[PDB]
Parts: sequence; structure tokens; C-alpha cells
Amino acid sequence: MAKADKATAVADIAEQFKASTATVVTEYRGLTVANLAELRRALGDSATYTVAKNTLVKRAASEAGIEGLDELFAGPTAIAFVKGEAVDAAKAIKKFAKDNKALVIKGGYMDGKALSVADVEKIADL
Amino acid sequence: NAAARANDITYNRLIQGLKAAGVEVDRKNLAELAVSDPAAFTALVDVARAALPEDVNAPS
Amino acid sequence: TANIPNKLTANVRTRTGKGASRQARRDGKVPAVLYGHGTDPQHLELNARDFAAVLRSHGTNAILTLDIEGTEQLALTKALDVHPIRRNIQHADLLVVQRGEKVTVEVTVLVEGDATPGTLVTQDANTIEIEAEALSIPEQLTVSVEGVEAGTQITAGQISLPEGVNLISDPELLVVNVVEAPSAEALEEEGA
Amino acid sequence: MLIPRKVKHRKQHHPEQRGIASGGTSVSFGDYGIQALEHAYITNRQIESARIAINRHIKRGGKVWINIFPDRPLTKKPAETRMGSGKGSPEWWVANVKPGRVLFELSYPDEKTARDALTRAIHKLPIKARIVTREE
Amino acid sequence: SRIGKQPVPVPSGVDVTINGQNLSVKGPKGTLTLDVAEPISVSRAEDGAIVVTRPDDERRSRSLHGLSRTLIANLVTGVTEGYTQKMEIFGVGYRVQLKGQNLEFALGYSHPVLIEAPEGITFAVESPTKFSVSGIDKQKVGQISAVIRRLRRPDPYKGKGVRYEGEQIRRKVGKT
Amino acid sequence: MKVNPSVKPICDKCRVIRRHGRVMVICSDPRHKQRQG
RNA sequence: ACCUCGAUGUCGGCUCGUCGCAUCCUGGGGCUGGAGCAGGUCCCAAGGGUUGGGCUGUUCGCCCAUUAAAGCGGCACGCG
RNA sequence: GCCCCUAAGCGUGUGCUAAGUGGAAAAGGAUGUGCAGUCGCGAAGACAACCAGGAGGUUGGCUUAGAAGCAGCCACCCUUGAAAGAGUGCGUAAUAGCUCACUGGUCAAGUGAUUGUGCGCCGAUAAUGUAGCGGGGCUCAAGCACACCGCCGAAGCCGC
Ligand SMILES: [Mg+2]
Ligand SMILES: [Mg+2]
Ligand SMILES: [Mg+2]
Ligand SMILES: [Mg+2]
Ligand SMILES: [Mg+2]
Ligand SMILES: [Mg+2]
Ligand SMILES: [Mg+2]
Ligand SMILES: [Mg+2]
Ligand SMILES: [Mg+2]
Ligand SMILES: [Mg+2]
Ligand SMILES: [Mg+2]
Ligand SMILES: [Mg+2]
Ligand SMILES: [Mg+2]
Ligand SMILES: [Mg+2]
Ligand SMILES: [Mg+2]
Ligand SMILES: [Mg+2]
Ligand SMILES: [Mg+2]
Ligand SMILES: [Mg+2]
Ligand SMILES: [Mg+2]
Ligand SMILES: [Mg+2]
Ligand SMILES: [Mg+2]
Ligand SMILES: [Mg+2]
Ligand SMILES: [Mg+2]
Ligand SMILES: [Mg+2]
Ligand SMILES: [Mg+2]
Ligand SMILES: [Mg+2]
Ligand SMILES: [Mg+2]
Ligand SMILES: [Mg+2]
Ligand SMILES: [Mg+2]
Ligand SMILES: [Mg+2]
Ligand SMILES: [Mg+2]
Ligand SMILES: [Mg+2]
Ligand SMILES: [Mg+2]
Ligand SMILES: [Mg+2]
Ligand SMILES: [Zn+2]
Repeated sequence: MAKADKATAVADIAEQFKASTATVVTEYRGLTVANLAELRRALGDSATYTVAKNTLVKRAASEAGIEGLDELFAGPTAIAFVKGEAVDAAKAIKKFAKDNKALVIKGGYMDGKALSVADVEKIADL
Repeated sequence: NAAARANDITYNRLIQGLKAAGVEVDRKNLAELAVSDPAAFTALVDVARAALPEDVNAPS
Repeated sequence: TANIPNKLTANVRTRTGKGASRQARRDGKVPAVLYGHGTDPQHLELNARDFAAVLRSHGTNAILTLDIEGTEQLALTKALDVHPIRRNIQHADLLVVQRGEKVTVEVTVLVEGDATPGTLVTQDANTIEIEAEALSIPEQLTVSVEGVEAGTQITAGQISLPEGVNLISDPELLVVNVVEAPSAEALEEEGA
Repeated sequence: MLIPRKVKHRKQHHPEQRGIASGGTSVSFGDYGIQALEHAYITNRQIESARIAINRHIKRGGKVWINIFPDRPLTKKPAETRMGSGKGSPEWWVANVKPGRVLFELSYPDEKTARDALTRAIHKLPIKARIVTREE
Repeated sequence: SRIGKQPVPVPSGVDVTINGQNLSVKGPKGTLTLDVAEPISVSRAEDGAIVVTRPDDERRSRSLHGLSRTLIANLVTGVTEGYTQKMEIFGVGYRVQLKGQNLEFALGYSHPVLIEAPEGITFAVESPTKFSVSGIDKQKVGQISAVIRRLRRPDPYKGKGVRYEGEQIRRKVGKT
Repeated sequence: MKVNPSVKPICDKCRVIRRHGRVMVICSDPRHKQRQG
């Protein structure tokens, strides 16, 4: 990719995060493309599922107060935006992870603060 | 050349210094002196080094 | 179509002749001559590396500015010589041109596209002569062919051209020719 | 197997092969060409083999230009013959090539197989040569 | 060079003594010594690291910097923990066993094959089909591994011979 | 051991190295190993 | 046609050897369209050996019977 | 020509050579080494490595007993998109698998390519005995490249 490509990727993530209500970052490692496509089709009704460079997302994160999650990108990171409500995609990711045993939820962002995996589970239950 | 190297100088440097000093003595007399008077060679090599310039690699 | 000038420094020649020119060439400077309608020809020396870089950057024809003892000249690279082996530069002819003049410019043309299985690509003419303004000289011309079949002779006059350019070459010139693909029988028959 | 149809005189002295080629120094029929480096005698059989090599690799597309023609003849007496007693019969026609002269010219879209086929031709010629493009 | 820029860590339970150009390593598994190339120097960082330095940017210094760094790192890590290489004896009628310090191989030969074990190396047999070698010096361990492996010629048809844990030999068959 | 003055990386993985002034190419493919000599 | 026409004796056979390795075996390796033997090819290697007969003046060559092979050449087409 | 056999610098200053190149030779081949001029990417983290992904229409049609991404011929189209190339191959009759291309995680700055160049290496095998620097020997050049200062050196020149 080119420098203009990195700039437009950062930009596109900026408007996507601004127009999304909340975001969650998960680990795609050990997940076959078949079940990834199945999960994307399942969550495509309301949410969206994509991936991006950790450093590119780090640079894009300087706009808002989401800078606290930069330490959480150590390791594979797949970012999902919940355009419709909050809990649907979180519950979908939780059930996918518990079914496949190979997906680990790094964390999520909501209410302006970074919260741990136990709090992710709690809010997904809520 | 033997006498010059005994007195710690090369043949070419000795001859060049001698020519610079303007001494017209010939190799016959230098050889007879080398057989004869190391005092004569001591004086001669001293004159040669005195007449030798500062730097030998100058563009001059 | 607008271009920007290329800046380079040059010095006037001290000695003239084959010996001096070849000595300068061994040093790494190319001799050049500057002549024009001003009735004042000049002979100068250029930097081979910078000149080759500019030639590569802006093609065969570029508009150049010459720095002669601080003086600014506007010139065009019109004729030149290249060594058959060392592929170096030995002489270039620079013609003084002011803004707002009509000049004769030879420009290279490129052909691109997708050909049908029975199409053979042929390019007989690769350089055409175009009259245009000094600052409006194009660097390359492109032509496109898609789905050509049978006789699809591409005429030089049929090529689309930008504004402000005149086709000096007669319309009878052909640039691209499309004919039927060859066969093994014809290939083995030719040359015997 | 390029041979002139007829020549006014059928035997010629040893050609001069001195100097740098002036004619045909720049390539302009197509896009790509080959330029030689040394003095040589390039024969019609060598031209035929090189052209066969170029077509044998380029296959369908493109076409070939040849800027030289082997019309200079050379004589040779058969072995077991005392030297002298007249000139020998001409055996192979040659084209004297001067340094920097363009030998073959190609016009094919893609650099990869264009340079590949030009190299294929290079490897069959007796002297060093280089690739040259239409751009100077 | 690039690795040589990274200093070699020194574990606590390892004693290192340096006297000029000769270097020695003291550890639980034994002692080892080596000599380093003249133009380059090595220093002991106070924080428990090995620093190797090259005087110039020339060919010999650039090459020898990384060599020295990696050799010292291998030496210290082998002296602290150690080295094991295990082999598999695959085939039919192939028998291996250990008596004393020597090793006896029934590799199909009409005569028995005996190999004398060098100093500073240990051997231990688990099954008549596979055994392992343990030692401190990568040089001697590799020497023994190669010597054992070169008893049998390569066999690309039936897999007869000796090989390491992960070594793979391509399979090929003939119709005739 | 194909001994010939010209040696090339026949496949994408053959590797050329230098030994005692003789450069030879080595590959896990057995025939791709040769010396130039 | 540069030495030899006020002389350099010629092919084969016998005896007598010598040298190089582009090696016939014996020796050590790489690869295979090398299941095993049995092969093919390339490298290193001159230590040693390298048939006897029928035919023809033969060299050469054909044929008969083994061995590991029945080498290529240079030495005034080795040596009156 | 100036290390010794042999008379003169084991001279001076700046660089190259590892091959005894110097001190026999080509086409061609090579991550040998020095110089100069480029462009791509690279702190928005390159290149290499070390975990995971590398499928759903899809077995794309003709061809065939056979054609499923990998005898062959045509677009060499398209979807999730991070990326799937009618697939660079070593894989099976044909499936199925090992992979790979581009991409994502940690480490943390150089990584590639042609371009013109000075030296180099292989390419290199014949016969009495080194026998292709004259020989010894020479890189701690006594080799090569460029400047400077000198000397030896004939029956040439000058002196009687
Ligand atoms: Mg002409
Ligand atoms: Mg040639
Ligand atoms: Mg005569
Ligand atoms: Mg005579
Ligand atoms: Mg007589
Ligand atoms: Mg006689
Ligand atoms: Mg006779
Ligand atoms: Mg041999
Ligand atoms: Mg053998
Ligand atoms: Mg073989
Ligand atoms: Mg032999
Ligand atoms: Mg012997
Ligand atoms: Mg008889
Ligand atoms: Mg002989
Ligand atoms: Mg005789
Ligand atoms: Mg003899
Ligand atoms: Mg004889
Ligand atoms: Mg003598
Ligand atoms: Mg002397
Ligand atoms: Mg010195
Ligand atoms: Mg000197
Ligand atoms: Mg220097
Ligand atoms: Mg050598
Ligand atoms: Mg030489
Ligand atoms: Mg050579
Ligand atoms: Mg080449
Ligand atoms: Mg992939
Ligand atoms: Mg399709
Ligand atoms: Mg097909
Ligand atoms: Mg270059
Ligand atoms: Mg000498
Ligand atoms: Mg003098
Ligand atoms: Mg005299
Ligand atoms: Mg006189
Ligand atoms: Zn290979």
C-alpha cells in the first residue's frame, strides 16, 4: 500500500468510529475463513467486522480519548463497530469465542473508558 | 654505498646532497677516502645532511 | 498541458577542439552549443549525470533553463549525439526559445490495449512531428485498441490530439497496423 | 538464409572493418532493439538462427525487423590444395557489422518476454551485445 | 553485526572470567574456554550483559562481531542448561544398545560396529529404536551426531538408516 | 554433481555460495546441487 | 618452404623402455526415469597392470577363447 | 631499472588487489571487493524471522475414461473483502492433503533493483624435470593506479 492509502485508511476508520456507537477489539488468530465469513454474515444485520494495522489504528486513535487502548493492541486485533445498539455484536463475539475456543476477546470501549475482559463479559450479559 | 649506509645515509641522498653543496669530488676519491678516512666521510655526510632541504617530497 | 522548466548550471568552454572536448568527456562533462535566432551562438559544458537524470525524468524533449555566469536563458533540447557503445552523451544542441513561439516537435507515441486472438500488433511509425507552444510540449502520446478485427489500420491523423497542437505530418501516415495473426506455414515459408 | 539475388561481381577483397558505425546507430522501426559492441563477421546462417530463436520464443504476437543483410561474400579453397593458383569459390555470405550497429528490432508489449527473447537472440550471436529501447 | 549490537545476557548462576583475549565460562555443567579474534574486543557490562565491540567498519570486524557474540551466547547458555540431540533408528533388524561408555550398533553389517565416546559427552538409550545424546559443547554434540549419521548411506526408497527427530527424506519408488 | 562453468539458480529456491574460490549452488532438490569447475 | 641434397637411412616385426592423463580395471564420492542385484552419467585419482592366437608385409582391421582390463597418445609416425 | 644474484629508493604521499592475480587466453557464470549516479519502500515500523488466515459460485467451459487451481486451449470474470493469482511448483489415475502469492501480530533500520566503472575468481587438460616473474623470494609488495624528489645505467654528450 501507499502513503495515500494509509492516510485514507486512517480517515475511513475515523468516520466509521465517529458514526459508530461503540467498538470492540478481538483476536482473529486461529479462526478459519469459513467461520469468519459465517460470523460476518451473522453480525452484518447491525454491526460490521473488519481488521486493521495496529499502528494505523493507534495513529487514528489520537483524535478521540480512545488512546487508552493502545496497550491492548499488543497481539492480533480485529475491530468491530456496533452501528445498531451495543450488546448484539458483543454477545455474538462471546458465543463465537466460546464455541470455537480459539478466539480471545482482548477488550472493548464504551462510555469513554477502557474496561477489562471481565467487564466485557458483564456488559455483554447486561 | 657501503660507506654511506655505515654512516646512516643512502647513496642517492648522499649524492644529491653533495651536488646541492656543490662539491665536485669524484667517486675515485670518495672510494679511496672510504678505504682511508672515516673522519673524511663523517665530515662529508655532515655537509650532505646540512645541505639537504627541509622536505624531500616538496613539489619544488 | 503545462510543463515546468528544469534548472541546471553550466559553464562556458575555455578551449575548442577535439582534444579539449575529449578531455572534458573523460573528466565527466558533456560539451554543448547554444545557438538561435539571437545571432549569438555560444558553446558551453554541462554535467553528464544531471543531464542524464533530467533526460530520464522528462523524456527526450524537455524545456530547460541555462545558468551562464548567473544569466538565465530559455532553451529547448533539439538535436543531440549519443555514443553507440557507452550510451553516454557527447553533444547536445540547445535552441533559444522565448515564450509564445511556434516550434517543430517530434514526440514518441505509445500503444496499449487488449488484442483478439486473431490480431497481430504492428507499429510502423513510432515518432511523429507536432507543432505546438514551447511550454505545451507533451512528453508521450497514447493510443488504445479494444476488440480490433481484420483490417483496423490506425491512422496518425485519426489519433486524438490535445488543444493548441498542429499535426505537421500529413494524414497519410500510419502509426499502428492490425492484420491477421501469422501461421506456421507462412512462418516457415518466409525467408526460404 | 539471406542471400542477395545477384551481385555485379561475385568476389570481393577483404573488407575494411575499422571505425565506429555511423549509419543505423539509433533504433526506430519499433520499440526495442539490440546493439552490438565489437567488430565481427556475422553470417547469414547466424542471422537465420537468431531470427528462428526470436520467433521460436515470441510465438504469436509481435514482429521482427532486421537492419543488416549478409551480402558480402568470402572465398575458401578446399583442403589438400596448394595455396595460390587463383581464388577459391565463395562458400558463405557475411554481413560485416561495426560496433554499436543495431542488429534486430522488436515491438512486443511486455518487457519481461521482450527482454527474454532479445537475450535468447544475444546468446546465439558470436559477439557481445546489449538491449536498447526506443527512449534514448 | 546486527545481532552483535544486542548484548548477551548473563544469568545469575554463571561465573565469567576474562583475562585479555582469552575467555572462560564457569557454570554448574562445567567449564569451557575459547579465544576470540585479535582486532575486536569484548567487555563485561556491569548490569550482567556481554558487550562485544569491533574497532572499525571493515569486513573482518563486521563479520567477527556477530560470530563472537553468538558463540559466547551459545557457550553461556549451554553451560547453564545444556544440550540434547535424539535420534531414531528406523528399519528392520536394526538394534542399538549401550554398554559402559561405548555404543554398539547392529546395523545389518556382518560385523558389530563400536564407537568410542569422546570426553565431555554422555549417551543414554531409551528404546532399542531411539536414543539420545546429552552434552555441553555444540561442537562435540554435532560432531557425534554427524559421525553416527554417516554410518549408513542415504536410502530414499525404504528409509533405512539413521536420522534426527525432524529430518525428512523424500520418498521415491521405481516401477521395475 | 553437474560440473559446468555456468551455474544458475534453477528453481526459485536453489542457493549460491562460495567455497575455496569455487562458487557452487545448493538446493534440497538433489540435482540442483552443482559446482562450477 | 626456415634448418639438413661435399648424405637427417624408410614402413612393419623382435628386444628394450620412458613420460602426460582426455582412465580399461582396481580406489573414494554426487545424481537417476538407481524395489535388490544388475546399471547409466559426472568428479577426484598415473601406484600397479593391461591376452594369446588364425588371416595378410602389414599399421589398421575381421574372427576364435578367457581375464580386471586387453587405454589413449608423446618420445626423428620411440628405438638398423 | 633501484630487495638479493647485479649498480642504483627493504624512497615519500594518496587508493586497489587475496588471487602468487602480478608472473599465458575467450564466450559465459557468480550475495568477491572499491567508487559514482538513481528510484521503490522505511519510525504512518521496511526487509527477514517467529502464531494465525489462506474458503464459499468454484469440480469455470472445450478436450477427454480422466481435467476437480496445478496435459493442453479462452475470459484469464466475479463475491465476502485483509487476500485468494483460472494459481510459481514439488502431490495423488481423478479426489483429498503439504504449500505459496497478497494480507494481519511481536521485534526493531536499513532493505532491493538494474546503471557506469578499477581490480579480481572460475571457465584452464600433454608428454625428459619445476619450466607460462630469469631465479631466490615478494602482500610487514620487492604488484598495480596517480603525483614528487633523487640515483644507477653505453663506445651517446662533456673534460684532458
Ligand atoms: Mg549511411
Ligand atoms: Mg556473441
Ligand atoms: Mg626453404
Ligand atoms: Mg640452412
Ligand atoms: Mg651418404
Ligand atoms: Mg636412424
Ligand atoms: Mg626405414
Ligand atoms: Mg582427470
Ligand atoms: Mg568406481
Ligand atoms: Mg551413472
Ligand atoms: Mg590413471
Ligand atoms: Mg607405485
Ligand atoms: Mg600372423
Ligand atoms: Mg613417447
Ligand atoms: Mg622411427
Ligand atoms: Mg617409444
Ligand atoms: Mg613412435
Ligand atoms: Mg647475473
Ligand atoms: Mg647493490
Ligand atoms: Mg617503503
Ligand atoms: Mg618509486
Ligand atoms: Mg594513499
Ligand atoms: Mg588460481
Ligand atoms: Mg601474469
Ligand atoms: Mg580471464
Ligand atoms: Mg552476463
Ligand atoms: Mg496467505
Ligand atoms: Mg469464476
Ligand atoms: Mg487446460
Ligand atoms: Mg553500477
Ligand atoms: Mg622480477
Ligand atoms: Mg644523474
Ligand atoms: Mg661511460
Ligand atoms: Mg663522440
Ligand atoms: Zn532448487
